[PDB]
Amino acid sequence: MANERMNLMNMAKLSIKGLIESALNLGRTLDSDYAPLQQFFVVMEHCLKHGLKANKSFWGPLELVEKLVPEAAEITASVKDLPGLKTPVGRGRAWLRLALMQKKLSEYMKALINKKELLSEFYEVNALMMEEEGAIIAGLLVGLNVIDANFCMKGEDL
Repeated sequence: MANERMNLMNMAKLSIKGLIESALNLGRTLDSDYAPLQQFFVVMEHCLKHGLKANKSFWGPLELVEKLVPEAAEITASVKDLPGLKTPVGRGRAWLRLALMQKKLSEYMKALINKKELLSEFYEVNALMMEEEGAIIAGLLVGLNVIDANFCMKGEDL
């Protein structure tokens, strides 16, 4: 457990740094095809899934966000009650991508680890989010604020 926390963190730490790095060299905006980005979201998903008590999954902890940060109210309304997204996990994923497009990822995460009594209904006493590793990740997610992304196209528009 205490290790699975560092295995995840050190994972997240590398992904974040490898995304920002890969991103600066490219120079263009990202979509949902950029491999380094899909990686991040997956890892990211493993950190929020870890610790969760025994069904919404890592979605429940995120739903909370808009209650702490009213700014995350629009993206939370865009993902739920949507015909396509039927799974709580599916909604969570979509949310993270939407939040990442606002460069609000670290802001929302820092607000969740800053409220451990609220986050204790979703995570166990020693979950990554309930421990210091979750604080490290939230602080690192500040680097993704220099990454421009957009996962909203396929229909011409030109």
